[PDB]
Order: sequence, then C-alpha cells, then structure tokens
Amino acid sequence: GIQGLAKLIADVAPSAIRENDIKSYFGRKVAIDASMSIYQFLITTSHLMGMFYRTIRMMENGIKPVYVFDGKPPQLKSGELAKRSETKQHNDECKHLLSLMGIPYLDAPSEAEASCAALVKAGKVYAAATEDMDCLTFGSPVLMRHLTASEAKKLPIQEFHLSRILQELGLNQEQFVDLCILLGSDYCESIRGIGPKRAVDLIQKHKSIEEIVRRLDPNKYPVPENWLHKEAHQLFLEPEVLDPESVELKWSEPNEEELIKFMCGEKQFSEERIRSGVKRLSKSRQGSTQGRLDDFFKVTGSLSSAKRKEPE
Amino acid sequence: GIQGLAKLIADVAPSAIRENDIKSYFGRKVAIDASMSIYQFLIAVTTSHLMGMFYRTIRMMENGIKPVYVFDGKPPQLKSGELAKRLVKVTKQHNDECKHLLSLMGIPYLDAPSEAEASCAALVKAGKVYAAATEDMDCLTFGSPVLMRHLTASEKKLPIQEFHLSRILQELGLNQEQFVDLCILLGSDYCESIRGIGPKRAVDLIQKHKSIEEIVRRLDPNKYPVPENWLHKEAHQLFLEPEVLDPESVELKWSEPNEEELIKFMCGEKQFSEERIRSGVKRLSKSRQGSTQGRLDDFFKVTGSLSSAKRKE
Amino acid sequence: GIQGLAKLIADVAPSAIRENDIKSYFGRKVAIDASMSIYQFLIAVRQGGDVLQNEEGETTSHLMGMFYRTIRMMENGIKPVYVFDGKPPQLKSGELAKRSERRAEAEKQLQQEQEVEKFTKRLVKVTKQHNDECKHLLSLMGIPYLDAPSEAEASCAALVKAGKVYAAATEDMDCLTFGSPVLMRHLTASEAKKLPIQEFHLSRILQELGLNQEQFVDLCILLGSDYCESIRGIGPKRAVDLIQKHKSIEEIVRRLDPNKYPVPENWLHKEAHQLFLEPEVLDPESVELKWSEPNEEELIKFMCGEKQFSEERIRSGVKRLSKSRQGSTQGRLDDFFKVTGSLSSAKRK
Amino acid sequence: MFEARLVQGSILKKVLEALKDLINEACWDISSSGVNLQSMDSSHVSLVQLTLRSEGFDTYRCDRNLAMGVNLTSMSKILKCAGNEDIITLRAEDNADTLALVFEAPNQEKVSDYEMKLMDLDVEQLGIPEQEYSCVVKMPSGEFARICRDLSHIGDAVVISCAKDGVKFSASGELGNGNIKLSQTSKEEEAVTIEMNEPVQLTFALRYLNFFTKATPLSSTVTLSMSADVPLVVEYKIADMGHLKYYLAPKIEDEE
Amino acid sequence: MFEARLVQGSILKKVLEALKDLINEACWDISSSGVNLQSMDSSHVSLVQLTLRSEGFDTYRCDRNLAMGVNLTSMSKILKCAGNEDIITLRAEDNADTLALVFEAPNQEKVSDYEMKLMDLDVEQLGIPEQEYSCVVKMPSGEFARICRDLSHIGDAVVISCAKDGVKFSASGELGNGNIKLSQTSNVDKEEEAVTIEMNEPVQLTFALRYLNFFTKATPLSSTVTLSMSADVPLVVEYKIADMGHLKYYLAPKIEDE
Amino acid sequence: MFEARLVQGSILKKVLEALKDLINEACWDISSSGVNLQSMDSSHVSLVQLTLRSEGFDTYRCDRNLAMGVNLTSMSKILKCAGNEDIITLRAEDNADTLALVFEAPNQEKVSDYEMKLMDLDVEQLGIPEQEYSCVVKMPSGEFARICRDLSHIGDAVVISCAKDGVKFSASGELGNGNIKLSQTSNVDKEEEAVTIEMNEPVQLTFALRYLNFFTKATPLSSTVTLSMSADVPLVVEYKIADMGHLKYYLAPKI
Ligand SMILES: [Mg+2]
Ligand SMILES: [Mg+2]
Ligand SMILES: [Mg+2]
Ligand SMILES: [Mg+2]
Repeated sequence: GIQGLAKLIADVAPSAIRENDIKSYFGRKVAIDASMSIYQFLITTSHLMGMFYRTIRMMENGIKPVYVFDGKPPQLKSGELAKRSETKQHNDECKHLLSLMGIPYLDAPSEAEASCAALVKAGKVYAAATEDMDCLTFGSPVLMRHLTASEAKKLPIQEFHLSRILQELGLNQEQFVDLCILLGSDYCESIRGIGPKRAVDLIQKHKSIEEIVRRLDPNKYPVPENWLHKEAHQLFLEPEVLDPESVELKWSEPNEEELIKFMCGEKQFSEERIRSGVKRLSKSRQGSTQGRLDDFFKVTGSLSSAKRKEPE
Repeated sequence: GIQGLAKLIADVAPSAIRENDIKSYFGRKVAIDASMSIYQFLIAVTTSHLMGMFYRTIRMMENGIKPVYVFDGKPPQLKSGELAKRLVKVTKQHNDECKHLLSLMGIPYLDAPSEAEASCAALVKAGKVYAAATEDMDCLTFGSPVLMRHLTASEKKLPIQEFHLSRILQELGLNQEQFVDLCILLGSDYCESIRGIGPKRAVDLIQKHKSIEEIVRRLDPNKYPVPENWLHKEAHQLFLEPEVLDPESVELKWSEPNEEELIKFMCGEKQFSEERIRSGVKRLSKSRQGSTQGRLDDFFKVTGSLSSAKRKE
Repeated sequence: GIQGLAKLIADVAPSAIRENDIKSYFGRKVAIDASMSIYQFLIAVRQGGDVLQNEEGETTSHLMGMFYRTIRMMENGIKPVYVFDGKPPQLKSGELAKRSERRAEAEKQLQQEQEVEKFTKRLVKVTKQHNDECKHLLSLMGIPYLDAPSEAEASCAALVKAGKVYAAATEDMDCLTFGSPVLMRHLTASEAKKLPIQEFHLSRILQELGLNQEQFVDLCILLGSDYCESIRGIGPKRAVDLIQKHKSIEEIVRRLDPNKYPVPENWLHKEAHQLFLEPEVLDPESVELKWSEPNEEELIKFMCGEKQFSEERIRSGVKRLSKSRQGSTQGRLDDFFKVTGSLSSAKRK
Repeated sequence: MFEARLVQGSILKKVLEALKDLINEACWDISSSGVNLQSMDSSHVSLVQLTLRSEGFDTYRCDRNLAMGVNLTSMSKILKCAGNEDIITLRAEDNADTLALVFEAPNQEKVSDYEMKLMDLDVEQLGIPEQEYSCVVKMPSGEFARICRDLSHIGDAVVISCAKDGVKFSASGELGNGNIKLSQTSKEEEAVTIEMNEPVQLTFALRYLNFFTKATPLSSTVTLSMSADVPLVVEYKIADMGHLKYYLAPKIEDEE
Repeated sequence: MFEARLVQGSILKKVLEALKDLINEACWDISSSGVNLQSMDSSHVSLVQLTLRSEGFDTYRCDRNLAMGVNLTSMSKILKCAGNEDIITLRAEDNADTLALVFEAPNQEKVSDYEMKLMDLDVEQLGIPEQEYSCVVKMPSGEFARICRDLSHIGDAVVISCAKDGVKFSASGELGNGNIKLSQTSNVDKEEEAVTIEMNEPVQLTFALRYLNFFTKATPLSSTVTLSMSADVPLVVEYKIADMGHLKYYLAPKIEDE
Repeated sequence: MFEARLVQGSILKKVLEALKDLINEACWDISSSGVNLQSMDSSHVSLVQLTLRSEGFDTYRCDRNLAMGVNLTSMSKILKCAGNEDIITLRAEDNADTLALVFEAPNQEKVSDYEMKLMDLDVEQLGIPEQEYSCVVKMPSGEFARICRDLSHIGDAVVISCAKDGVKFSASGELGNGNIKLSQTSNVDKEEEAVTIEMNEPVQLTFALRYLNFFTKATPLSSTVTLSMSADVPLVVEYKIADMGHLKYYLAPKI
C-alpha cells in the first residue's frame, strides 16, 4: 500500500482514526482482501486454519464478512521489476472452506482492494478490511485494520474515515491521490525530494504533482526516472473493479458434515475443536437480523470525561 | 393339617386365598416345614428326600426366595394311631442327610422345639420371615399371619397359594381363639372331631356359640355325640401357646454353595448324575448372587413399554 | 552453650519443640544475638576448598549476611532487635581461656584433604569489628540494635521475659538457662538454606522434666555449660535422673556417688549457677526500640561503593525493604495476654 | 385427542416439580379414564406412578387414548410460566406433534398459551401388584420431608423401624448417629398413625427419598407402606383428583 | 463545581443497579439543567438514556458543566452502602478526579461518605429525535418483567404484536413456543392495574429478549413501564423516575429481511 | 455426669453459628457452674469467650467438672437438625466418648436424639484480667454488623476513632475510600436502638475487617453489641446472651 501514510494521518488528522473494539462492529458487512488475508495467516494448513477461526470470530461479534480475491494484476512497481530481468492451489483451497461455511466470495477483475473500495462506496458493505491503506487512496470511505488479527494479539480494530482525512488535509480525493503517490505508492517510484509531512504541504498549495514538479526544479530535488506519476494517479481513481450492484452477497448456513468431512479428515486436525467451531459459527447466525442503532439514529459525537487534576 | 379348612376358606372366605406365581415372591424370606416337606418329597413318581429338597430349593432360589428350613423337634403328645396294614412311607432321620445338603447349598435351617410350622408361624409373626411354607394348613390355626402352599409340594406343578390369616378371621367374624376351636371342630391332627358336623355347620355353630365347650352345652341331642375322651381343651391350648423358637435369637444368613462338596455328596456318596447336579448347582450359584441393590425390575414384572404415539409434522 | 541439651529435649520430650515457619512469625518482635549471628554468617561461606592466601582477604559475609537476612525477617513481619555482646563474665574455662582448645591453629598447617583443611573454621572466631561494620548497615537499614552489658544471650532472654519482645533468636541453647520463656533457633539462617525455624517453649520443658528455673540451671551446668566446669562420668541423659533427685549441685555431690566421679578443683558450680540466673542484663525499659526507614543512597554507596556490591540488587534489596514497611502489621493476641496453659479433653474411652 | 381444564392450575405445577428432578423424560397415559404416568428412575432403583382421574378435572374429554413422550424438564419450564392461580388447560391432537398448555389468569386480563414439542420415547412399564404391607405409617408431609433432610446430614442411609406405637428413622455417619422417634397420636391437626401387622426395620437411601419429598406441597399428609425385603411405598394423595406414589427398593442388609 | 442533595436516595441506588448490568462504565453529563447519561451496550444495538432534572433535587448547584467518567460497577458497590431511606448527596470538584458521595440517614444518628475514584472515558453519542409513535403500551412494570423472563426460556427472540385490542408477546424455541396476551380490560375499573394502549396503527416488531431482560433491571424504579413502538423503528422501554426524571432504554429491531 | 436442658434451643443454635466459623474446634469447659469456652483462631489473632451460666438453664445438673473436645462445625450440623423452637438437652457421662443432644419438638410426638462423637483436644488458654476501658460503645448489633460488612467492601482494615461526641469507622482501598460517623443517640433516646458512648480519653485504633465480620456472625444473639477499646490493648466486641451469659470476642490491634 501507501508508505508512512498511517503515521502521517495519526500525526496530522487523528480525528479520522478511531480505536474501537471488535464488538462495536456488530451487524456490519465488511469487504476483506482474501489475498493479503490468506497471506497473513501463512506468515501448511494455516491458509485455512486462520481462514477458519478468524472468520468465526468475525462472525461471533456480528460482523458479516465477504472475502475478496484478486484477478489479473496491473502495472505495479516492484511487480513488473523482474520482467526487467527476463500457487492458487492453497488459494482456492480457501474459496472452498468459505462457501462450505456459508460465506460469500468475489473474483475481483484485478486488484481486490480497489474492488473492496468499489463496494464500500456503494453501500453494499460497511468498510473494507485490509492492512494496506491503499483502499483509502482508491476512494473507500471506511477502512478497518486488524480485523483479521489473532484472537491473542489483543489489538483493537483501527478505523479510518476518508471523508475526514480529505476534511483536514483540505483536498479532494484526487488531490489526496497525488499525496499518496509522493508518500510512497507501490505502483510507481516516489520522489526522493519531499518528505512525509513535506509532501502534504506542497500538495496543499499545488493541487497536483504536475504543478509541484514545475515549481521546485533544481538538481537538489530531481523527479524520478520513468515516473508514471500519471498512470498511477489514474488507477487510484478509476480502477478495474466488478460492479457493486452486479451481485448480492448472502451468508448461508454452515454445512457441518460436508465441511468437517473436508477438514479434520482430508486435512487432518483436532476434531473436537473444528466441531465446536462449526457449532459456534452456526450460532452467530441467529442475530443475523438484529439491526444497529446506527441504522436509525445519527451519531451525535462523543462525550469525554473532564480531565482529572492531579493528586490534590 | 386341618381337614377341609382349604375349601372352606375357598368358599365362605375367598378374600383370604390368592394364587400367585413364584416369580412374584422375589426377595421374600420364607420358613419351610422341612419335615412335612421331606415326607411329601418322598411320595414321588431311596434318594427322593434329597433329590427333592435339592431341586425344589433351587427353583425357590432362582426366583429370589431366601428360605430357612425348619425341622420338627420333639413331637408334642398326641395319638396318631394311624395303623399300617400304594406307597407307604415314613420319613425318619433322613433329616441329617437333608440338613447336610442344605448346609452345603448354603441354605439355613432351624431345629424347632415341638411342631415346625408352629415355630414357622412364630417367625412370620415376628417379622423375621415373610411367610410359612407347608401344605399342612394347621400352620394358620397355629397363629401364622401368612402361609403359602405348594412351594415344595411340586410333584404337575400347581401355583403357590397364599392364605392371609387376618382376612380369614374378618370374613368369618371370628377371633384367633374362636378360630382354633373351629379348626379343631373341622379335623385337627391332635384330637378327634364332632362326628356328623359339616364344615359349614361347624362355622355357624362357632360364630353362634363362640366356643367348643359352649357348643356341647346348647346342642347335644344324641344326634351330635361327642368323641370318646376328647382332648379338645388339650388341643386348643397347643394351637395357642405352643413351644417354639425365640424369633429374636434367630440368625438368618445365606452362604455361597460349595460346588465341590455337593458333587462329592450327591455325585459321589449318594450316586447321582454328575451332569444333573453340576448343572443344577450352576443355576443355584447364579441366582445366589443377590442384587446388592434391588432394582424395581426384580420386584415387579415388566408389563411392556409405552411408546410415544407417532407424530404428524 | 549447653551440650547435649538440644538432643535431650529432642529425645526426652519433643513436645516443647515446634517446627514453625517464618511466615507465621508476623507482627512478632525478637531479640537476636548480634554476636551468635555475625559469627554464624562467617563460619558458613567456608568451603574447605576455596583458594587460601597467607594474609586474610576482605570478607563480605558479615555484611551480605546482615543484609539479606534482616531483610527476609522484616519482609515477613518480623521486627528484629539485634543484640551485640558486652563484657564476658570472669568465668574463662568451658569456652574462654580455651585458646588451648582453640588449638586448630596448628592443625591447619598440614594442608596436604578438602574436608579437613576446612577445619579452618576454628580460626574463624574472627568476630573482630565486623560489628562496627554491621551496626552501620543496621542504622542505614532502620533496624534497632543494642549493646548488652555482657553476654547478649541473657539480655535477649531477659527482654522476652520482660514482655518487651516475643522470643530470643540464637542457636546457643544457654538462652533457656536464663529463663527466656521462648527461644527460636535457625532464624538468622539462610533464605536459601530454607531451614524451618524451631521454637523451644521453656515452660513446656520444665513441664516434662519437672524441675524449675533453678533446678534446670543445675541440669544445664551438670550437662556442660561454657561458664564453669561439669561432672566427669555423667553427661546428657546420663545425669537427668540425678537432677530430678538431689536437684542441687550440692545435694548432688553428696548422694549416690562412689566418688570415682570427682568434682573439679575449685569448681565454680555455685558462683556460676548464680550467674545463669542474675546475668548482667540491660534494662528492658530504656529499650525504646524504634524501627525506622532506609537511608537509601547512604546504603547503596556504603554497600556498592566502599564495599562493592551489585547496586542492581542492593537497591532491589532496600526496595523490598520498604514495600515491607508499607501499611501496617497485625498484632498477635499472644503478645497481649499471658498464656496460662492448655485445657485438655478428658480421656476419651 | 384429549383436552383437560384444571381450574386448580397449581396442582399440575406441583405435580411436575414433583417428578422432574427424579426422572427426565416420560410418557403420559391419557385416556377416557384419566391421566397416568409410571416411570422408573434412570437407575431402576426407584419408580414413580402418577394418577389423575378424569372426574378430577373441571373438564376432561378424550376420544382416543394417547401417550405423549415428554421431556419433563421442558414441561417444567413451561408450567413455571403459569401463576399459582391460573386456570390450566391441556389439549393434545391425535397424532400429536406438540402438547398445548393454556394458562387463563384469574384477573381476566392475561391469557398465555404454549405448544410444547413432544418426543419419541419408549418407557418401560411395570405391573405393581396389590399387596398388604406389614406396616403402614400415615404422617404429616412436612415432617417426613424434614426427617429425610436432616437425616441426610448425619449419613446417607436411613433405617426406618416400626412397632405398634411408634416409628423411628435413624442414621449413622462420620460425625455420629441420630434417631428420630415418632409416637402414635392418641384429636389434633395432623397426627401420626401406625397400622402395623408385623414389626419392620428397613434401610433406604436418603438421596432418593429427598426427591420423593419434592412432592410435599401436593398433600398435607403422607403415607408410608412397608414390608420385609421389598420396596417402600411413599404416597401423596392429590386432593380429590388422584394421587402420586414413589416406590423405593431397599438397601440389602447383612444376610451374607 | 457540583453538589446535588437528593432526599430520595433510593433513586440513585436503584438507577446504578439498572445501569451497571447493561453497561460497565459511562459519562455523567452534569449541568445547570440536571444530570443526564447516555451510553450504548458494547454491541450498539441498544442504549440507556438517564435523565434527572435538577428540579427534583433537594439542592443542586453546578456552576461549571462536568462530564464524569465513572466505572458504574464501583458506584453500584459504594451505593450498596447507602440506606434505602438515606439522603444520597453527590459532589464533585471542578477538575475532579474523584466523586464525593454522602449518605445521610434521616435518623441523624448515622452518616457515611465515600470518595470514589473517577476515570477517563469517551462515549459515542446518538441523536434520538423527538418522535411520536404508532403504539404506546403502559403496563405493570413487574408484569413486563415476568413476561420477558418467561419467554426468554422458550426462545431468545420475542414478537410484540400491539393492536387496539391488546398486546401479544410471542417467542419460539427448541422446546416449542408460547404466547402471552394482555388485553385492555375496559371492564370498567375492577382487577389489576391492567394494560392500556394508545395506538394509531397496529405494529409488530421482533426483539432480542436478551436485551429486554437487562432493561427490566430498572423495574424497582417505577410500578409501571411503558413501551412505545412504531413500525420498523427501535423500541422504547421507559421507566419514569418520580417526577424528576425517567430512564429510557432503546432497542434495535429485527430486520426481517427478504 | 452432665445434663443441661434448655427450653430455648435457639440460643444454642445461634451460639454455635457464632463459633463454627471462627474456630473449627474447641474445648467446652463444663462444670457445676455452667458452660464456658475460650479459644483463639489459628493465627492467634482473635479470641472467643463463651459464658453460659447454669442459672440460665431450665435444668442444669453437673457434679464434677468436665471438658469436651468438640469439632464446632461437626456439632453445628447436628444442631441444625433441631428447630428454632425445640427444647434441646445436652447430656454426657464421665470420660465421655460422645456428647448427647436431645431435641424435643413442641409437636410433642417428635423426639430427636443424636449422639455426637467427641474428640481429644488441647486448647491453649489465656488470662484476660478485668480492665477498665478508655472508650466504650453500646450500639445496635445490626448497625455495627452492617458498617463492618460495608467498609470491608472498601478496604481490608478499619480505623475506629472514638470521641465524646461519637465514633467514626473508616476504610480505604482499590476503589476510593469511605468513612462512617455515628453520632451519639441523645435525642433519639429509645433504649435498644441507642448509641451511647462513655469516654475517658479519645482513642483510635486499626483492625482487620475480616476478623471483625467473623464476630458479627454472633449478631442474631443480641439486639445490641458493645465495643470496648483503649490504646495498645486488644478490642473487645461483646454480645450479651439473653440473661444467662454472653459471648466476647477479642481482636489484636494493628500498627
Ligand atoms: Mg497492494
Ligand atoms: Mg495488488
Ligand atoms: Mg403338624
Ligand atoms: Mg409338623
């Protein structure tokens, strides 16, 4: 994703980031990045064990997940780098443990993260859950981080509101796009010149890199080799994503046998557990009709206790 | 016994008699008149006094009837000049052989003072045994609260019949005392009866004038002569205050049979088919193992199983 | 001390000997034998195998001893009162005047195994001035110390009787020869030796042997003190019945004795029996003991500084010394109402 | 198909609280004659027998006998949803899939109704024969219930003894032993009455008795029937509607 | 600054008992108005709206507004030390770090006072617009308690079916289902403090009994509860506190999606 | 030979309930004069003094002095078997192997009699010389019981501060601190529910609530409890028993 972005925000617009508890997300439908997710678990039954447990925990708290996969990758920086020199096996093994649990899945036309955003900005889902801030660049209004973390790592989920980011940085999405690029995009080389905080300011009085370049020009702040500061700015805008309305995700009921006869058996693993597991997943289904108060009352804000003096 | 007391009760008082299958007597302790039993055993169709008591006891065992055999003591003074002059038997000192078997089978046996059923009834009364077992009904007249017949007499296989003393008295409207005179009137083993009197009449005569003496006076037209020197007062006393055991000094306990010894005694001394004794002995040591905890399963027959009706979705 | 004493009581009647644990001594004051302790500490870290040098090196036992030990105490709710000896009674023999008995100084010259060259502990009676070295740690530690008139053994055993403390902390048994109603040994032990403490209830003794404080002292002197002398042919239990009868180092030398068991020349059983009864013990009153608080740095310096010690632990030592003074300590009812014996259930038959 | 209307709702409530802890599932025997229920406890060492005559219901109608398999604990809950004063009505269709319990409230305002799901169950049945016990004790439900409770604290087995004028439950244990003698009354509130033929001394497991006593609120008085080496019969009479009996096998004594 | 003397102390006790079990901690918004408090359950499917008009306090005084962070449970524990008939008196300093509570037994022979630690806390608020509802059922607060409890044993989801005739609570579960039905006893005046319904249109919403059973913890606060309902909108269970306030619980519906 | 018939068994039922939890076992010091019982807890921190004068038994016959080792708890169970209104009778013979308790219920036909196994035991004693106290407080047994129960929910130890005007109990702990002041019941002069305070000089000591809420278990025995304290000396919490005796608890202060 984007480099040093989280810190930049945290350091200049903390109002757009909140540290909520996994429970507060009850009733929310979220778009996840299966790819990265599947990866997270690895870093070989893990690609599914975590794909199992975690999705159970995400269910147990009322969160309705929709895993997403990538299609035909586009022109990513380090991506086509070895090409300057010239599998889905454990991947689809997951696209199975899912429908066998009654959990949706979608084949993104390219980059899922972009697709996830695509959804989020269509009311089809609440937030997008990845570890890469990219989603924000792609225009996604809400991004949730850590929603796939281990039950152990007691880390709360980190929410990000694009419309609050844009708010503080006083700049449109596009204007925000350029910032991400000069911050360190994984699509094209940034500019050795500008710094995290520095890169912001420039964009603030130069609504584009195209205008930022022609300004500072000495051999003291040179612009990259084959700088596609353009091609990229485009992707972050109009990516390749399956239409939101194209489909309606529906969480089905988990099939205990068919699945447990394709897990503890075909992939060998403690039966007692994956049984109580499928059991729990099936339970969480109960409150899959229970709406949120959000669904009816606008959120007023936050009452904060008065700062306590010192040991008086 | 008591001539005709059987049918009499059958008629006049039916609520006193009740026929029941052995099985129903599970767990029930019973005192058996060994002597009467043994003689009855003899008349079959020697070694019958043993063959009998051996098997008849096992069957009892198998149903869970803990029994104690009681042996006659010193015959109380009475005239049984039943001349001899078919199958004429006389059970004498076989007892020892029997007492021996029982000892081996682990079955307890008491030696009573005088009459056995006398004592037997004594045990029943104390609550040291459920009932008394004899074919001789004079056990009731001896006071026995309960008496079941045909528990050894198996020799066909008639159903065990249980007489309840209390009901006999209620139905007839008599009191033990009165009852005893009625019995004597019917046909006791201890003294001639009043010739000519019918069992029915006998009953009336007793309920009318509560006693035998009282009947003689207020009757008697020659037509109803009295036996020669009658010992009815003499008899009546025996039935009432007889010499028996101290139900309290009784120590009833059943031991495990000793297979070896039995085969030695039966299939060794008293030549008997080792096939038969070995197998019988097997049945015995099986029931023998009495459920240290009664399951209502044993006490009550399983009538069946109630099945929840089929449901219509 | 009094040889055999421990054994006898141990054998004859173990009833007076409890095997309590430190934890259970909370809120209990104690008079410790400052001498009997420092001595103890040194004659411990003596592995008869350690490399020996002509001139004695710089010992750190006495300090490392007083420190970590008086810590565990305070950290257990125990309020110690160390008591250094004073001016020894003019009764040399039995212990003093025994420099001739302290003739291991020659024994340890052989060297040539690692179990006999260690008989160098005799040479470790070196109480020297580890006192002025420990009293410094104590003042910086808060604990109150006292310089008794003479043998601290009785002073401590006095304070106990004077209710000004719960019991005497000394390995030397002669503390029951002073009356100390309670004597607990193995206190100044080693947190590491994890040696359960033992309590001697003086009364429970005399209520098993029969005798009283006067007789007892006869039995102790007769058993072998360190103030005077003792009998020749009689020892521990071999002289208990002789005390239960004739109970008097006088009415004893005149009954049942073929004299083949003669009394030492000018034997001071009389002048000593008096001492183990009216010892030169300080006043319990002017003893306003007062546990304070650590001088912190004054201790890290003196410790890791003048006499190098892991500052990373001396601090961590004084650290766990204060967290042990936090809040308040629970008093024991014992220390308020005098015990009057036990009531026992009638023979259950 | 059967429908019964009991204005004394609570009886049903009491009748179930008196069965559940002892047996989990059971079969109800509904007919034109009435409602019965006989089942042993899982260990077959005890057995309960319920009997509710049809003449006892304010309304009772049956045109085809049934047997509903019921998870008593479930029915126990559904009845805990009826106030002690409500008018309860049971109604079950032919090939019944569920049993309907309706609760009408006195203060004409509230009316609750439930459909308890029935189950496939096969309860083994016994033929209890009419017999004459050699000792019958009639006493206060409350007392017998206390005796068993207190005695369960001294030991786990009770030894009931019975003579002509008194009865005695005693039990021994760790802390000792204890006896409780009841002497025959001879007018007053609830008196103890002994109709003894032969004397008796039996042993029974208190654990089981303490269950039987859960049935105490159904009747002020309780009557114990006993004999030599067979079961003890603890009976509670249910008003003018029927009754409830528990039979308990005895603990085998020294005859070894 | 802040100091409220409330003669009817039982109110605080009772309140903190109703709250502590549905939310573990929260912020008390103190002002010249009175005492108010809002917070949702960790799931955000419901919320508590406590309101205590300063008009009800025997003496009130809040010059500068306050927002106290309070571990509810702790209050519960400290208030359990207050006599059901005592005069609870809250007090707080300006940049307060603790809360002063003063229990006054009327008998003037006993007086307690506890100083409770406060805490830092941020509480997501929600704006409940003033709105009129389709159905409004006033009914015995203890009756509504038994209902929610009992059905909570049949199922874990209840269907409230209001009408001009009466309300019908229904639930269904493993062992079957049951339906309690209260009617408007227009039977003049006889009987219990029966049920009365004001209603524009018949409604029928489903709710999580698990939650209602939390709300009912506020029963000792009013002898009657009132459920306000309107189609596909959250339920309102309101317990009126004396004449100085009220306690409202809000609960999200069951989106019977299709 | 020892026999005590007490018409109001409840006293006994209560008495044990007051002991059972503070001491697992103790020696009952019977005698021609009555029943006494002294004992400390395991820690040697607290002490109980039971005194039941023979004058307080409807029938008390004892010649020789007896001593019984009892497992209070065990005895508490046998006693739970008696009704609050049964007439209990203690009975024990010489060199008694067991204590006999006979429960006569008012239902005349009921007669319970349990035989309790005695034990061999030796219990350390103490001398508590009558001593005047600086401050003393007669207050409702219930009020005191609640204060201790409550403050205990705040801290593990209370600080009693008595003065002419009145006494104040106070704790402190993990979740804030608390104080409870009790004015002297002057105006509200109403015999029982009165809080009176006799004072020499003002005191103030500390005590562990845990040990106190052990003494309170004796509350059902008297409608009023009395606290007697003075600096450096143990606290006495006294519960007078009917007009037949009393039950005293002593607690070692803290510092
Ligand atoms: Mg990426
Ligand atoms: Mg990618
Ligand atoms: Mg005969
Ligand atoms: Mg015969």
